[PDB]
Amino acid sequence: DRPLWLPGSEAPKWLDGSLPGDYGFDPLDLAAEPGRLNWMVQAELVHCRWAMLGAAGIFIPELLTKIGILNTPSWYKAGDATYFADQGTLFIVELLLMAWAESRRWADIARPGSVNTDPIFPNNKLTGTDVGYPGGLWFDPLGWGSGSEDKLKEIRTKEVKNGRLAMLAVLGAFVQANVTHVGPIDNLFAHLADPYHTTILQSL
Amino acid sequence: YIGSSTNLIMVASTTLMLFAGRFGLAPSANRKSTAGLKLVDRDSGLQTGDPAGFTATDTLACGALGHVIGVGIVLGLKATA
Amino acid sequence: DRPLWFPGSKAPEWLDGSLPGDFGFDPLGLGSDPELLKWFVQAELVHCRWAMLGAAGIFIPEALTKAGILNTPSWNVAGDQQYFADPTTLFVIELILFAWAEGRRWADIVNPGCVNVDPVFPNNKLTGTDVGYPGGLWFDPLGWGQTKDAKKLKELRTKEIKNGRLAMLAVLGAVVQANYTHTGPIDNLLAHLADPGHNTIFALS
Amino acid sequence: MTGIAEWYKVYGKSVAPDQDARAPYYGPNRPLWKGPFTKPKDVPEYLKGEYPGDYGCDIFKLARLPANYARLRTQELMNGRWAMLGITGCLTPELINSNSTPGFEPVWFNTGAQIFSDAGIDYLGVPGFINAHSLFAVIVVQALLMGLAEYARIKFVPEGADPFYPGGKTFDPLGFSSDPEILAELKVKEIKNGRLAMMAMAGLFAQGAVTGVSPLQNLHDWLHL
Amino acid sequence: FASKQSLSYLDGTLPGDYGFDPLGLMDPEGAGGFIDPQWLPYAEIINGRFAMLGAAGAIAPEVLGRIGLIPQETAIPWFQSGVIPPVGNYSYWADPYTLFVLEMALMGFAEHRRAQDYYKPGSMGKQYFLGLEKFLGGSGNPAYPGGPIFNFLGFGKNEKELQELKVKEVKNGRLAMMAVLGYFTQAIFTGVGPFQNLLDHLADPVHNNVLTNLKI
Ligand SMILES: CC(/C=C/C=C(C)/C=C/[C@@]12O[C@]1(C)C[C@@H](O)CC2(C)C)=C\C=C\C=C(C)\C=C\C=C(C)\C=C\[C@@]12O[C@]1(C)C[C@@H](O)CC2(C)C
Ligand SMILES: CC(/C=C/C=C(C)/C=C/[C@@]12O[C@]1(C)C[C@@H](O)CC2(C)C)=C\C=C\C=C(C)\C=C\C=C(C)\C=C\[C@@]12O[C@]1(C)C[C@@H](O)CC2(C)C
Ligand SMILES: CC1=C[C@H](O)CC(C)(C)[C@H]1/C=C/C(C)=C/C=C/C(C)=C/C=C/C=C(C)/C=C/C=C(C)/C=C/C1=C(C)C[C@H](O)CC1(C)C
Ligand SMILES: CC1=C(/C=C/C(C)=C/C=C/C(C)=C/C=C/C=C(C)/C=C/C=C(C)/C=C/C2=C(C)CCCC2(C)C)C(C)(C)CCC1
Repeated sequence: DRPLWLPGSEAPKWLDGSLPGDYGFDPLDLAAEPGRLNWMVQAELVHCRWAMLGAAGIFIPELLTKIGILNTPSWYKAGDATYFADQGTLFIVELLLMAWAESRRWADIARPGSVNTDPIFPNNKLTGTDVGYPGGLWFDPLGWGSGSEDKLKEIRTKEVKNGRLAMLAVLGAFVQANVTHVGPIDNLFAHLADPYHTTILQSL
Repeated sequence: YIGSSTNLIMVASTTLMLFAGRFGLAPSANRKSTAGLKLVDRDSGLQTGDPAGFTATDTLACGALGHVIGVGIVLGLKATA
Repeated sequence: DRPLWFPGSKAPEWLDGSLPGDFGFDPLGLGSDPELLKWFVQAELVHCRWAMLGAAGIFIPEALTKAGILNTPSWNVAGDQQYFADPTTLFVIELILFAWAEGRRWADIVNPGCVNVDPVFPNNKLTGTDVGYPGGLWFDPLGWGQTKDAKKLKELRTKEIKNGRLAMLAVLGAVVQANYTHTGPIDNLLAHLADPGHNTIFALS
Repeated sequence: MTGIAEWYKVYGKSVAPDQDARAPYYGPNRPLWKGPFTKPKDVPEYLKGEYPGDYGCDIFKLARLPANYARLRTQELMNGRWAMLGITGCLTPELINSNSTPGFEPVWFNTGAQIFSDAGIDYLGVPGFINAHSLFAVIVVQALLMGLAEYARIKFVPEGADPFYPGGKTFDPLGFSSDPEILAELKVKEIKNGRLAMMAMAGLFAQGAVTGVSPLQNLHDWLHL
Repeated sequence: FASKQSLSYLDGTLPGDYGFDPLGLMDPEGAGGFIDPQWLPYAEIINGRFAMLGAAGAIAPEVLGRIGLIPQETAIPWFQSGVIPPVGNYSYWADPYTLFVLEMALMGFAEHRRAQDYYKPGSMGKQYFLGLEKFLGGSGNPAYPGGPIFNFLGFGKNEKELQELKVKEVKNGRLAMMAVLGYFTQAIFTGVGPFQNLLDHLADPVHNNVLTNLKI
């Protein structure tokens, strides 16, 4: 009684549908391995969350600049721009901080509920009871979302499909920067100016 | 050079020698010739995939004899003609 | 019994007459497999419907152009005319729009009734039961096609498929005759009405 | 069991004398249409072997009924035999003489228009050979001779022999069909060489459509030598 | 299971055994000297491992130079590094003969120790080496010593995976032996590096083969 991504299409046996967003869409038969499904769901969560973060960080500056509130440079040349700190130094700081963060995440994934305790101050005790959703004061301050059964399903579906939308949108933005030398919203303006003569087939 | 007369003579000599080897028109490892040139059967402990009994030893021997005959014919024809 | 295409000859065993317009014409035995008949009837329905559309579009505008009330250009050069939009853009737009229809058609022919529900508003549906006949408000505006058929539906189906086959022959005739003669179908019609014997296949070559 | 027999058995048999000519081509041991990645599902449960040259390749739901399978086997055999004849006859005149001798026209897809020329069709470019100049006569002779041949095929069956493997004295003068085992092996060989010829004919059609001729595109191009 | 007759002594227990022995070199009837059946598999494995090292190291510098990792002063072909001074020479921190003496010293230690372990299986772990004699006691088969140094990661813990690894080692070793022979012959005929030969066969396959290079 669960809608499928394709009407009248039989869902894969392993794709039960209990997990949020499971619409029986696995054409490549990739997730049939017993040990791969958890890795797939965690990877999709991380991918969608970082993709939507990057989607905000890309779309908001260009939109604000074209409105007029801000006067920030574009994303596809920001790396080659004047900064107080050297680019390599910043990158090393980034990789170190992310090494700590993901190391914690990887330890959580491999060993369930093993790194919920803060070493320096053992009086924190993260509250998350599911892998990939640690919650806690640092990551879930207000406490929204956590409720009864079938309440988490709809909001997690919202999260995963919003992340999918943002991820495909950011792929589109990168493809734009590869094909046109201007921001995607300016391409929206161009598509609005002459819609029947401005599309993908026009200047492929 | 591929279509040249020398190439044709060499390939023809080698092919004819191999043909006379695989089919019982010439001596080989599994087919001994007697004093009367009769080609009696001989059993050798050599295993081959060819159902007729043609082995790699026979392939090498027939190819060598074919190259020899072809070289002789080519040089003789060049000297005469 | 039924009027066969060839009098006095046994009809193919796989054609019982239940399907509309069964003339028992299978000289090459291309319908020996029962599961192939369903696909073949669906394909012939789709070509015959599109062929009736094409015959109307190639004959009525040209006939009214001959009458003078319309200025429709010759259909052979219609695709080379200038239009406000890119023809390839038009192709991709119609492709995208028709992809949903093709998906619906594939889903229903593989599994009848699985796409009979309106997604946005589930209340809206279609009343069809036979495979390839949806009825409903969208596809049957006049409510024609859902009737107790003792002799009602079958005659309509038979004349529908007969007109479809005639239009199929007509459109391939038009394409062929335009290829052979660099003139519109109405020119050939006038030539055959003026002197049928003089103007013919051998007349041009 | 003529002299050609036991000679094919010693030399022309494709398997060693100890092993029968059945197992490599019939039964559950067939190579199958995906090689070592075939998997049990991709072989239809009705394509169990027991017929020449089957690799369990029915991606569409054809056959599945014995009558369709037997028929399709018969058209496959006929198209294959005609394709063998066609490919060898398309490649022989170009091999013997690639020059454009006026009455010759070696190119396989251009010999049709040679009849309408003044020189006509001169077999081997010999002025006195046939020298035909009328297409209608060729049409009539084709119709009569092939109608007689096919009428004899589908009506003059000896009622005791196979419709497509008549054998007998007239169609097997050398008596290759003495042994059923070598007969099945020869049927496998015939099917495979016929399929190869059929693909050769299809590729010949395509490459004639795109590129010029057969010798060129094999000696002119792709084999720069 | 392939190649030639099953010689009735190549039953199949050896890794990489396919009964290929046309000359009957491994027949155990008269098996003295270096033609002992217990020496030939070991020798095959040893020229094979050295050939794997040699092929990888003779093709690596030129590929790295083409990509750009290493300075182009060191991207010279394998025969232009000092093996054959008449062909080409490179200047290192020592002249090649001092390098040869040092190499012979180190390889003499290693190889005479390995030989003593082959001939006296339990030895090399008894007398006092400089603390490392504990890890240098080869377990069982001389060709597969193992231990906390020669197998310091722990592969092949079970027997079947070890069999697969042994078979893989034998095939890569035989392939590398043939590759090194090809390196030698192609160096003699073409006068350029094997990677350049590969690029030449790729650019114009029909006009850049052994038949064209008959004239040097
Ligand atoms: C006739 C036809 C097919 C005929 C098939 C036959 C006889 C099959 C017969 C048999 O199989 C049976 C039944 C049963 C078997 O046992 C035996 C045989 C004997 C084998 C298809 C028609 C098909 C006809 C169709 C689909 C018509 C399409 C119309 C189009 C494309 C219009 C195009 C244009 O709009 C554009 C694009 C733009 C501008 O150019 C303007 C126009 C020209 C208006
Ligand atoms: C060890 C070896 C190669 C070692 C290479 C090294 C160290 C290379 C080192 C360097 O390159 C570097 C890295 C960098 C350079 O700057 C310097 C040098 C120093 C140059 C090859 C062995 C190569 C060994 C080979 C090729 C052996 C071939 C044996 C065959 C074919 C045997 C066949 C049969 O024996 C059977 C199997 C069964 C019998 O019954 C019948 C027959 C037919 C006799
Ligand atoms: C298997 C399967 C299975 C699953 O189901 C999937 C699928 C895919 C479906 C399938 C497949 C199939 C296929 C591939 C097929 C193919 C076919 C062909 C190719 C044919 C030909 C065919 C071919 C043919 C007959 C041919 C013929 C020919 C001829 C006669 C010729 C003649 C001639 C000559 C000599 C010469 C001159 O000058 C010219 C002419 C006159 C012309
Ligand atoms: C596998 C196969 C097959 C086959 C194939 C082939 C192709 C074969 C061939 C083979 C061959 C083809 C071989 C050859 C060989 C050759 C040789 C072996 C030669 C040698 C030479 C020599 C020895 C010489 C010497 C000399 C002289 C004497 C003179 C002077 C100079 C010199 C000194 C150099 C078969 C059919 C069965 C099947 C299918 C696949």
